[PDB]
Amino acid sequence: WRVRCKAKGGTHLLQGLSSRTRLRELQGQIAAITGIAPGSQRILVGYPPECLDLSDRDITLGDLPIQSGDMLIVEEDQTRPKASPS
Repeated sequence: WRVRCKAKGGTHLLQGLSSRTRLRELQGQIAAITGIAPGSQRILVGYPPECLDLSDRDITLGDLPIQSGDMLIVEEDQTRPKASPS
């Protein structure tokens, strides 16, 4: 799943994502790609999102509205554990 992460600086193409990729794997890659900590980003999709609360950690993309090449709007709330430039 070559998912289109809409974030700061523009789109970011996240490969490696399988259908059964968990929350901590997904938002974990996002924290490495666009640098947005899992608490500063929310899972919003291109089609009208219901502002879904990810109330788990092992929860997969098959349960979540992540699709193959979908527009995931990764926001930046700014306030995140900033102690490193990388």
